[PDB]
Amino acid sequence: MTMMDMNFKYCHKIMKKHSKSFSYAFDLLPEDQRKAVWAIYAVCRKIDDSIDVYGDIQFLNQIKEDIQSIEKYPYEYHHFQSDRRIMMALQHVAQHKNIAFQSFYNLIDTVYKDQHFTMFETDAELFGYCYGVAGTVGEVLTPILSDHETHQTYDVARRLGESLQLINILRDVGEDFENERIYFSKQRLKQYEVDIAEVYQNGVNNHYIDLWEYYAAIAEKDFRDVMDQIKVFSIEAQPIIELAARIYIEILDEVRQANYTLHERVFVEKRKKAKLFHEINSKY
Ligand SMILES: O=P(O)(O)[C@@H](CCCc1cccc(Oc2ccccc2Cc2ccccc2)c1)S(=O)(=O)O
Ligand SMILES: [Mg+2]
Repeated sequence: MTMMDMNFKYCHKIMKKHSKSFSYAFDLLPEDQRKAVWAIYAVCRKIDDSIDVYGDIQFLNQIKEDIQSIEKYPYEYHHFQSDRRIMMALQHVAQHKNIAFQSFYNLIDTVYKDQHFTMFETDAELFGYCYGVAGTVGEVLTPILSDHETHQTYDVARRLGESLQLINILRDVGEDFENERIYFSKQRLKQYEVDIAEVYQNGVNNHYIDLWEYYAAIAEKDFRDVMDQIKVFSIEAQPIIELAARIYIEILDEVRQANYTLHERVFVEKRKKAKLFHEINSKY
């Protein structure tokens, strides 16, 4: 094992620990591709979690400055300020692939802003946030997942990221509420006559179910559009992306089966992930 191998193994550890779904699917990529995906995942995870290290922006600004140094001087040796293992891996990736650095900056900007979180007035703001935290990641992954990137490749990867984030939101209503976060828009909450606090206390009702399903239908339509355009991705990535998306969308059914509970995090068991791999692997 080389030093650079050690860096990518650490990135792999982070991904496996935090997302059983995405690790399960993306670990099926060819070696060079899955290592790049691990490095991208680990950078994004570190960004996502940066505020709680100290309680402020300091680690986030370090990550940002590390990414900036890679962008400006990808073939120079850097003394990284944040997580060296991850940044060395990211830099290695940057040497071989055309990374959308502004997408990392858009994600960092979204994390900074989230410090002053106020509820989304409209769905447009909710979808802007989905772009910021997940559509951005889709854009970063695009050159890894395709041979010849076009605007469509980015569009589809963006829509995928946004669909996956909306599913995450739909899974985590209760937990987010405990953490003083509600992601459904004020406009829709008012239209559907839903008070998340009231529902967390008293259980589901038809108004809440209708609202949850309104958003679930959006995620499902997004998912279908991505599947319909899956051929933007390289032949090797196509089944992996399909698997990842299918495993993640199965979470919607898990929520329904658990009666839309606000009090546990539902999950797709490993054996069911394998069932989906079989179905997809057979298709290809
Ligand atoms: O904002 P937090 O912190 O609440 C939240 C942070 C997570 C935000 C998010 C949600 C969903 C999907 C995302 O990225 C993708 C976009 C397009 C395609 C694939 C992927 C998955 C992927 C990422 C990298 C490498 C491989 C796979 C990102 S959380 O902690 O994970 O829930
Ligand atoms: Mg969540």
